[PDB]
Amino acid sequence: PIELLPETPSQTAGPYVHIGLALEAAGNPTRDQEIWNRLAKPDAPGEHILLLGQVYDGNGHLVRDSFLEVWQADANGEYQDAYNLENAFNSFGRTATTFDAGEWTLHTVKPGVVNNAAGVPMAPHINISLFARGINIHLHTRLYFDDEAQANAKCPVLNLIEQPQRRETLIAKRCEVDGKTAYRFDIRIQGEGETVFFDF
Amino acid sequence: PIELLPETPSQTAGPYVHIGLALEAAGNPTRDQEIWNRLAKPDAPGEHILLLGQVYDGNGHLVRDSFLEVWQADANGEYQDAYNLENAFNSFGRTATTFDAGEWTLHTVKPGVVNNAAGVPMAPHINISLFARGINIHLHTRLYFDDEAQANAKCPVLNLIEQPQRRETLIAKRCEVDGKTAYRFDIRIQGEGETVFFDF
Amino acid sequence: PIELLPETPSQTAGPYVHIGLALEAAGNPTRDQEIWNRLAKPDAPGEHILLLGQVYDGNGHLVRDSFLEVWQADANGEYQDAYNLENAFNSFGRTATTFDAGEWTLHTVKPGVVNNAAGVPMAPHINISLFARGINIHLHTRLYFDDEAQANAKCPVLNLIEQPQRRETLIAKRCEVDGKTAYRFDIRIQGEGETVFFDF
Amino acid sequence: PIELLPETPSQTAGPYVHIGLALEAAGNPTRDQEIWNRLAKPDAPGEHILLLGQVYDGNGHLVRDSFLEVWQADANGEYQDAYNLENAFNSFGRTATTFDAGEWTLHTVKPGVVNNAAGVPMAPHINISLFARGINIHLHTRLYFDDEAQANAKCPVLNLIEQPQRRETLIAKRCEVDGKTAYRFDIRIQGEGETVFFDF
Amino acid sequence: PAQDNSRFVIRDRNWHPKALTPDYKTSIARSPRQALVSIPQSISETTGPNFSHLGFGAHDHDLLLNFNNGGLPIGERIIVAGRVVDQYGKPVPNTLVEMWQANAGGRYRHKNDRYLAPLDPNFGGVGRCLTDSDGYYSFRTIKPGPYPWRNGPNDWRPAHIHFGISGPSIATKLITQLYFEGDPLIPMCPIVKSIANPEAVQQLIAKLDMNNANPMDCLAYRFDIVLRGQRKTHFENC
Amino acid sequence: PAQDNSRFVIRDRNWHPKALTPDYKTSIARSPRQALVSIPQSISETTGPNFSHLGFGAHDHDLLLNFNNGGLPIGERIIVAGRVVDQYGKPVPNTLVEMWQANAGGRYRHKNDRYLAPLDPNFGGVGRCLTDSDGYYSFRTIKPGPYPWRNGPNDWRPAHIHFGISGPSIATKLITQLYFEGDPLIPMCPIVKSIANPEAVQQLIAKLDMNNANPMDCLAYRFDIVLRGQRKTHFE
Amino acid sequence: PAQDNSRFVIRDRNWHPKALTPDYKTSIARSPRQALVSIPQSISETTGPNFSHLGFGAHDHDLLLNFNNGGLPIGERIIVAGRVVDQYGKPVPNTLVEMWQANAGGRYRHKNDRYLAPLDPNFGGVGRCLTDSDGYYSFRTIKPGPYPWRNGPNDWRPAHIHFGISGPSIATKLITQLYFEGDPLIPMCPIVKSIANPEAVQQLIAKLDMNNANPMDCLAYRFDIVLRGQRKTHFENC
Ligand SMILES: Oc1ccc(F)cc1O
Ligand SMILES: Oc1ccc(F)cc1O
Ligand SMILES: Oc1ccc(F)cc1O
Ligand SMILES: Oc1ccc(F)cc1O
Ligand SMILES: Oc1ccc(F)cc1O
Ligand SMILES: Oc1ccc(F)cc1O
Ligand SMILES: Oc1ccc(F)cc1O
Ligand SMILES: Oc1ccc(F)cc1O
Ligand SMILES: Oc1ccc(F)cc1O
Ligand SMILES: Oc1ccc(F)cc1O
Ligand SMILES: Oc1ccc(F)cc1O
Ligand SMILES: Oc1ccc(F)cc1O
Ligand SMILES: Oc1ccc(F)cc1O
Ligand SMILES: Oc1ccc(F)cc1O
Ligand SMILES: Oc1ccc(F)cc1O
Ligand SMILES: Oc1ccc(F)cc1O
Ligand SMILES: Oc1ccc(F)cc1O
Ligand SMILES: Oc1ccc(F)cc1O
Ligand SMILES: [Cl-]
Ligand SMILES: [Cl-]
Ligand SMILES: [Fe+3]
Ligand SMILES: [Fe+3]
Ligand SMILES: [Fe+3]
Ligand SMILES: [Fe+3]
Ligand code: NA
Ligand code: NA
Repeated sequence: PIELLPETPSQTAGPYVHIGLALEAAGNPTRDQEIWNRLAKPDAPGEHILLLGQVYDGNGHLVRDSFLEVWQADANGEYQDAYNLENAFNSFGRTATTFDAGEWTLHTVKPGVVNNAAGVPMAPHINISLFARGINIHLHTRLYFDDEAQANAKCPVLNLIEQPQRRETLIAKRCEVDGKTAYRFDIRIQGEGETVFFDF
Repeated sequence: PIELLPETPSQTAGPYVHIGLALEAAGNPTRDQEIWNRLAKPDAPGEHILLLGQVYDGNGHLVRDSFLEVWQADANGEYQDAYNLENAFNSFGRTATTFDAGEWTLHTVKPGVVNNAAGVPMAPHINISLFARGINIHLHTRLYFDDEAQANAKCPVLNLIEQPQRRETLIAKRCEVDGKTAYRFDIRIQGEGETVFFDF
Repeated sequence: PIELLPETPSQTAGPYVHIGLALEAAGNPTRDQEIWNRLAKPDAPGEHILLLGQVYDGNGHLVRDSFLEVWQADANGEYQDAYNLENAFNSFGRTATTFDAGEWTLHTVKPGVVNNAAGVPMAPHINISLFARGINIHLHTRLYFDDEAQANAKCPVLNLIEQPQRRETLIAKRCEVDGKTAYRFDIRIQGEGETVFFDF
Repeated sequence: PIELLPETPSQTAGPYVHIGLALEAAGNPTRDQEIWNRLAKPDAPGEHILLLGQVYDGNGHLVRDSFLEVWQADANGEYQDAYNLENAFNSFGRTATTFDAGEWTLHTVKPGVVNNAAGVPMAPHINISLFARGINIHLHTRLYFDDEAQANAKCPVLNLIEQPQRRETLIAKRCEVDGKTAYRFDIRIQGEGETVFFDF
Repeated sequence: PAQDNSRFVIRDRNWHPKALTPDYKTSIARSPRQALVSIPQSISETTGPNFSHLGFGAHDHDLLLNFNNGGLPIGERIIVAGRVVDQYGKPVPNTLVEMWQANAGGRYRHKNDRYLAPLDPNFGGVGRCLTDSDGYYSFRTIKPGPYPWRNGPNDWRPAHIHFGISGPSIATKLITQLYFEGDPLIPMCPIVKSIANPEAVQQLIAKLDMNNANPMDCLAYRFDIVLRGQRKTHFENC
Repeated sequence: PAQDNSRFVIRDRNWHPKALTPDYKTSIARSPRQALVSIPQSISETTGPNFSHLGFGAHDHDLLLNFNNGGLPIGERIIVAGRVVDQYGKPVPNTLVEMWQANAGGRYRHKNDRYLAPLDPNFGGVGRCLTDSDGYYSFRTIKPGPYPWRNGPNDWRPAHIHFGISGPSIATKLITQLYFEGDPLIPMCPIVKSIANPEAVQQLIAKLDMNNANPMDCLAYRFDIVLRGQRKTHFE
Repeated sequence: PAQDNSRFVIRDRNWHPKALTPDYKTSIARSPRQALVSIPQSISETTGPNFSHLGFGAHDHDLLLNFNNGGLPIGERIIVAGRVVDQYGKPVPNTLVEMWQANAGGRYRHKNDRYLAPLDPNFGGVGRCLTDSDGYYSFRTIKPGPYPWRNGPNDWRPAHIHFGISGPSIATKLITQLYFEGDPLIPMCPIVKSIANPEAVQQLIAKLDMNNANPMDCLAYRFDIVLRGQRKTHFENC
């Protein structure tokens, strides 16, 4: 068969991932411009939301050194790929769990609906890649929203998960953090309530 | 790199381990001198204690053919390597679980404090090696005491266990058995409450 | 390690090198345009100079079939790479030793100062490549001028020659030839007074 | 044939040999006890002498980074092998050329006569090993004395040198340094007047 | 905004390390036990950030100068350079390459590093750059030292530099580790050996590159990176 | 206004012939005995002549017509063609390639050649051209004959053509010799064997190139030339 | 005093580097052109200094502590250890082993080192010790960096430590260089290649020795040294 060049193989981001990608969290000085967890300037269009979560290992213990990359459509359902700290909205961001509480946060807007390749609307979602010490190749998941139940039930991606109970692992819970609209999205890497992870 | 002679590889002690190392439990006559479960004659210095425990497999069932070897300091925190059935105290002994009840017992004294190689005091402990049918290489653990909370909190070995919840698995429970001070130390080889095992 | 394509290896220019690169000296007709030994037309800016020299082998005998290529800055210390027989000055030329006398000549201007890559001024110099029968790969040297003692003393190339006595081998001797300023630069390939040759 | 383990191969001592073996000369602090160039306390038995020399390469230039080890009998013809800074006399020492003048010095006594293995007396001599940048394996030589002409003419080691003219290269010249008895022993590694070097 | 105009060759997850590699002890509890759910590529997966407009500092790619507290870091001066291509051999231009590493003694500048070896007051250990229009990147740094870690009782990471590469989409994003030609620690490392195929491990080993060295100054190592092959869609929906 | 904006990969002087190769007798007295002195590259070394506006005659690259005295030269008609690239595989466009050779019988048109074989009145033995914008050059000539020479008592040069290539700087300038595929004289020649590594000698052997031949007219040989790798400065 | 009681196996001077090795440029003018003159062994050659009574400082063998100006040197912490035996395999006890090296960045603490790489204020670069009664020695140090030198235009020494070993006589005294397992600079170095036989070069390459490492602390390398075989005289003079 036809064989291409092989992809460079993944390795763990390791415990000190923050040195390279989360400088403040490492305990270090930061550079003039950093890629971080505020996707939306306060006047960006759409509904401003906080996202937060914790990450659990197979023993039920917090993964306090995890690093997350996120990619989402803006409120109008458009992916803004020209990354710039001066943009009103970036579709891309990064966040990391605090070492004390094991909690990550992201400041963004609720994404608009985008269609899949066959033209079928997907429910509003945030694409997440999870990296950490002990994770040899990053885990892909999606964060969907519990107040989009009608959309979620018809999502052609959620519908590829055979068991409805597993679909529930991808639905963030609406809540309030300091009085502001928020959604909590905990990830369970392994075991009871294990979060769905994707390959594509 | 430099490669030495390879160590002779381990194999399971198997179900009939008692033939060799626990003659009475096999149903067999014993020799004049046996190495067994009474580390302290009644007159030895220190707090005299009974130790007992059961061993559980991954399905929560008793491991009735367990064989345990123990190594501990005397009451003054000194290891006594000159093994002799005349001694008032020996630092080494052997025990086994009974085939009906699955319980092992030891008669000893509470060990004194011994420093690690860097000079830091370790909490009172008994070193245990666990052998059985289905165990390919013996498992190392330590038995600490729930009435030494302050010392356990500062033990530099216990502090190498990353999760506090796992440290609890090495703490034996003080009780009374026939008016005498005892400690129960159960070992769970696998699953919920899995006992910490060491490599060194 | 990383290995690139190998360079095509050198070979001697051989005794009949003049067929290709010095047509008149071979006894042959020349073409309309030839690359030869007059780098400066009479009207070019700078001090006009005649250069001449002989080439000696290891037994002190003349190398009568030497071919020399030269590369030098104009009087303002600029290298002129656009070769054209119309130019008042070209930075490049070629010469050869005559078969009877063994002497080569060049007609040029004294080059101006040019800085090395670290910004340090080099003394005025002409870069020379020497080719001949019995020379398997050409020899690189530099011709400096005895009336630039202060500059020669501080040249960062000359100062890479560990022994002062060897530096003297690269200093051409000012004289007069038919009332005109000249410099003699003899090259000794081998033995006593052996000319410094460079690798770069 | 019988082949033993191969000797570890030599390599050059390199330009920075002084770091390890001539600390002061490197420009560095010295340790409490150093192996150096004063073989004799002032009251040691025998005739106290200064030795000095320079070392020349094949181009007649000073080898300013050479390092020499010496081994000689005491005045009574005895080799004192128990090295100690408190000895009246050490048979062993080390010296190195100064970088400015290229000159080494040694303070010692004239050695007494020792016999070769066949019982034949050797002329008074100092065994020298010469090390330096560019010397891949150290060069062995002997320093004999020009005021021992009768002894030198009968030396069974000098007599192994086929040519009398080469024997002359090993004879140090008596002189006076600051009014004190001295012998100068220059070494020519290569070329005209090349010093005899030994294999044994 | 971004458009769905391409597809990315499916990953070989037996070429990459698997999730559960128990000799690397932390992977046991941080690996899923359920199968990954495969999904088709959509615009969500075939697009990603481009960092052309990120503001880079002058020394962001130069670890010899980007943590300057009075002098130069102590250590083996090296250029680390190479090309980012996809599996079809096509250069990946204007892509973000990030790296992070320990200092010459194997100490990380990170609050959680308990190793005794000292910090270097002139070394931070992070760099970033964008590949050029032909896919090439380069960094200047010091060669990191190996360093001991609490896995087995005497485990040591080989000298290594952590790399992150964005590529054209979130589908292509990769974190990996560069190792150094001839390092005898490489075949002993349980993190290296998370990769089951030794030919795959070979792809992570940077080669000494004398042609790229600066004489009297610094050595150089070449590390080329291959991201997932990108192709146009064909015969879809129709 | 030539500028210092590149560096050239350091030469491998065990790939090239060394200076002292005593079986090639004339090298004994014409080789240095002191080591070369290494120096860093400066604008003096990293620049050189560009010959784009040297005036070439119509036939400068065609030895069958550039010495025309009323007929064609006698001998094996051949095209000699190839590419000039650097060690990174980059083409070297607009560079000067010069060549010289003996005639079909091994006779050079040079006053110092004492070999008895006759001159060919319609053959001179010199050519020159510039590589094109993709790095390719081509000459038309006759295959030179082998040459006896006073080295050992029965030494013969294999058939060969001398080549000079300027390249982008004086640092890249090279003189070399082309030899012809299969010539049994090649492994016997002390000039060839000045190159210690037989894999380096292989790089000098031109291959018969039937694809570039003109049927019923001339054969062709391919000779590719690799000059030193050129790269930008970095971290200087 | 010393007595003549032994003979030493003749050196193989095609196993050792020869004097004239022109790729190592400085050897051209510092090599003899006349043959060495062979002489029989006498007491002058078969005796030499014993250093049992030399006063060693407490840290003389420990380069991590013997140039202490306020902290630890920066670099890869290593033990360098091994055994000194003769060609018959017999241990050489109570013999002086000296070593010297550059710091982690390839800078020597020597006035004549023109390399730009910085000095380490806590690293000197010299050590010494005596082999024990069984022939074993050991040092603690940091792994030296490679460093560039003016031979060819882009020549770099592999990482190396200079060793001097006295042995039982002046006939056995040796200076040599230790190199490190897997270093890709080794086959490129004209000083290494002064040794014509690559099997001889193998003897200078120290092997990674994990069995001798201190976990969470330092790696270890093993370097065994073989001096000339010593035997009793037999059938002499008679
Ligand atoms: O189709 C579904 C979508 C989301 C969810 F939580 C459950 C479902 O059955
Ligand atoms: O440090 C500890 C020690 C023993 C225990 F049971 C819990 C702990 O947190
Ligand atoms: O530095 C020098 C330059 C030229 C010369 F002839 C002698 C020198 O000592
Ligand atoms: O036998 C000799 C000894 C020393 C010397 F200088 C010359 C000789 O001929
Ligand atoms: O997903 C799995 C992968 C490997 C394994 F042994 C068990 C699993 O559940
Ligand atoms: O193309 C596909 C790939 C994976 C999947 F589960 C469904 C698809 O339609
Ligand atoms: O802000 C930083 C800049 C450069 C570096 F290597 C580390 C930092 O924390
Ligand atoms: O999976 C492996 C990868 C590299 C290696 F050297 C050994 C392995 O078992
Ligand atoms: O940007 C791209 C889009 C489609 C493709 F096949 C390759 C690309 O590099
Ligand atoms: O002086 C020399 C002697 C022998 C050799 F191979 C090269 C030299 O430069
Ligand atoms: O500074 C230098 C000196 C000599 C050399 F060959 C190269 C250099 O970079
Ligand atoms: O002027 C010439 C022209 C062509 C040739 F082959 C030789 C010459 O001497
Ligand atoms: O150096 C050589 C080159 C080519 C060959 F065929 C033999 C040799 O000895
Ligand atoms: O002693 C010598 C060794 C090698 C050589 F080429 C010439 C010599 O004179
Ligand atoms: O044994 C001997 C060895 C070398 C020599 F020149 C003479 C000898 O008698
Ligand atoms: O006196 C010294 C002591 C230790 C060292 F590494 C270097 C010195 O110069
Ligand atoms: O003499 C040599 C020694 C080691 C090596 F790798 C190559 C050599 O030519
Ligand atoms: O001291 C010694 C004397 C003679 C011998 F053969 C071996 C020795 O180690
Ligand atoms: Cl925040
Ligand atoms: Cl003195
Ligand atoms: Fe790491
Ligand atoms: Fe059995
Ligand atoms: Fe010819
Ligand atoms: Fe060195
Ligand atoms: Na594993
Ligand atoms: Na050599």
